[PDB]
Amino acid sequence: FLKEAARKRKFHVIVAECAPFCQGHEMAVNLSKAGIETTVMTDAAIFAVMSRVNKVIIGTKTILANGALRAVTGTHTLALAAKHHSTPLIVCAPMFKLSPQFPNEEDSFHKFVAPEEVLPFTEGDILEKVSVHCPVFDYVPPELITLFISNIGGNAPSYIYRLMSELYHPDDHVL
Amino acid sequence: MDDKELIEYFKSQMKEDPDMASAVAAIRTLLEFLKRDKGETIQGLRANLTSAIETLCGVDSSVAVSSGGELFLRFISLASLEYSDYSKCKKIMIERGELFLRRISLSRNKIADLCHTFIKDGATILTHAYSRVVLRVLEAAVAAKKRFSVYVTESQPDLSGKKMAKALCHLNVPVTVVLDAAVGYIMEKADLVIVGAEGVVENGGIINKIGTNQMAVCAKAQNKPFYVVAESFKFVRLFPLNQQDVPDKFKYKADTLTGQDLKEEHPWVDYTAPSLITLLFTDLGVLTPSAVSDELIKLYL
Amino acid sequence: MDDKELIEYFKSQMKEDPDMASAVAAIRTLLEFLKRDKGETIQGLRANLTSAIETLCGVDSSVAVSSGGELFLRFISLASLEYSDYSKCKKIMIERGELFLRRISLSRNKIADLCHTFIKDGATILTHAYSRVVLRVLEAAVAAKKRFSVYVTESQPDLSGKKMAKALCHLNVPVTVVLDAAVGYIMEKADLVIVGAEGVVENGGIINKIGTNQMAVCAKAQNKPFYVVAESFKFVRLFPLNQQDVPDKFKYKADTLTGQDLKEEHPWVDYTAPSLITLLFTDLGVLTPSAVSDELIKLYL
Repeated sequence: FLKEAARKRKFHVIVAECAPFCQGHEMAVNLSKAGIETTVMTDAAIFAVMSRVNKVIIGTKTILANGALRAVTGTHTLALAAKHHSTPLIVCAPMFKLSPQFPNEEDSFHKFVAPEEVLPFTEGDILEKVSVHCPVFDYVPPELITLFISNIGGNAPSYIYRLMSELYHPDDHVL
Repeated sequence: MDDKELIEYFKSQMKEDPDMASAVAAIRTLLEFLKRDKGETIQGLRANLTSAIETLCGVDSSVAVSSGGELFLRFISLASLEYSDYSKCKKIMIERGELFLRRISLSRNKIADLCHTFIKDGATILTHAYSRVVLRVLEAAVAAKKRFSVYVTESQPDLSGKKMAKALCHLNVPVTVVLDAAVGYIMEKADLVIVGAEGVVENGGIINKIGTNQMAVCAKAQNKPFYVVAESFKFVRLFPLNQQDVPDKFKYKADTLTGQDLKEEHPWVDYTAPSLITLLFTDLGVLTPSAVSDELIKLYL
Repeated sequence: MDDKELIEYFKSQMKEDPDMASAVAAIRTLLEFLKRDKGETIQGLRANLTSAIETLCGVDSSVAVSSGGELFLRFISLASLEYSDYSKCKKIMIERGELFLRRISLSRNKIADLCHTFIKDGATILTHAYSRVVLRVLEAAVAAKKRFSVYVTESQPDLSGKKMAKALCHLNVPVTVVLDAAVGYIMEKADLVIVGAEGVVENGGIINKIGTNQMAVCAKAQNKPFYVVAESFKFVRLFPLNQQDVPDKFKYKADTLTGQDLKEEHPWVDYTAPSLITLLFTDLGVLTPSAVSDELIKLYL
């Protein structure tokens, strides 16, 4: 999306690293190879820098039946910071990422990887009494999302229900 | 059927099954009126049904009765649009009305099955007034081996909150009754709010027992989820803009219808905007408020 | 004096003047205790006064009594800090206490004179529960040839709202009593909200009769001004963080001090954050909430 926009337009992109898996770094390198003025920063500076950010464009892993997001960790914080400044939040996700599962519960939302990413094993005895948790995904309520951009165009989060009904049958929600 | 017999049939239908909703009983009475009708034209039947709906609304001022009557009117209109002959139209109307009654007799079970999975284990639920749908949802949650605590508002002046508390105590659920004024004091304890609805307006908001609007506002202040459970026949084509935009016939009871102990005839319902509602659990499934309008836009036109 | 005589004197002081505030009566009783004291040391007098304060707080659980007791304790401490000799200290304490009583007997008049100019002509005022200060402010507004309408909440369970309505009817003011649950329904009509306060906490928020917090939240939702009238002796050094951070001795009455009709011993007070308060009308003038903390920081330290 950004590379297509950058062919005819000039803009400045700020990428959060999304610790512990600092994939954002790679996202910043590729955008730098396209000539886009890009800036890298840790997830701690999201709220500080949000005051000077005009638009927020993010991906997602899953779009729930009510328009909510199962995105990378730290995305809920970014959405809250954007909502504080009334910055629009745009989710660029294709049609096949839409899941008819509501976020009721099921205790299977977050994906907890090994705590080696957060606290190294070389810490020592400190690890025998410390509870380290490394969730991978964050739940973003639909109230903080402004627009969904999919292969069929732009939609509001309030219309996602319709995209459910014409894609999946209610009897097939629970396999 | 005459007006007196219509009123007697409606009241008897309500009395025989206490758990039966007012809108369902009104729809069944309207179907009985259609069966007993003697006219041989669509317009005469429509006028007679409109008079019957007015009689029933005079008997019961709830928004549910009016929405059920409007739904039945739209149903007969849809039946008449396809079929030009009135005899076949009436036969198909009777059959589809029986099927409609059979289908809407099961709305509460579907609502409970869909909603009971939203109650986290070891959570606190705040409820306003009495609601059979909420009671069924909590029954389903209990039957799923979930432990939760309940706070119920008193819901002055009829004190239906105490009745709801007794009903929940029948199910062996820890239930605590609070004052209405204490709602803002107790919201910090509630994990989620579940309320019924006397009617779902076009925009997705609800018209419910007085005190629901301030509960929704307090929940929005503390970022607590606000869930509404309501059947599909409670959908109305109303668009209030504020509290005074709600029709007066709904605020004040049937028998009910200055500056010194006036009390201004305390309203019985208020309007909660869709922005204060998280989700709706209807017999059509789990919906966002914006979906509600869709169900009406496709229903008419 | 003994504890029984102390309680009798406090109750008689309250009974002789019904309009007298509880905190003022407690302060006068503490001054009488100081006059009747026999000790010749500051530490013994402080211990005796602390015992008197806890006895009075046991008699009356309002935040006003506790704040008045703490104010009197700080007053005697400030008097002791100046003069080391105990006899001259006690003489100056008695004189300054008489002056203090005379000065705080006129707080309501100053509050009314300052606040009555904020009531626009032809406006609607929403009020919660009964409050003598609000009554005096409305008296002053009426005496200034201003016409306005009043909505008063019932304020369950003691129904002090009806008493306030009677008092306002005595002043020939159009007054309408509404249910607590109806507050969110009626806020769209009220031009401004005026409530009293049982105590002003350090941050500038208030601790008031249950139901004030939700009124403030609803007013903030609709961007209506929220005004508090309270005297300076109601300032207290408390910093609650939420509703459960308020001390339990204030929530539950003196005589009062599970999961099945528990009712959780309905609290009598709740905490309203300073962000929901527009202005305060104290005997020290018209203040922002942030000023309140100043009056305490300068008072101590």
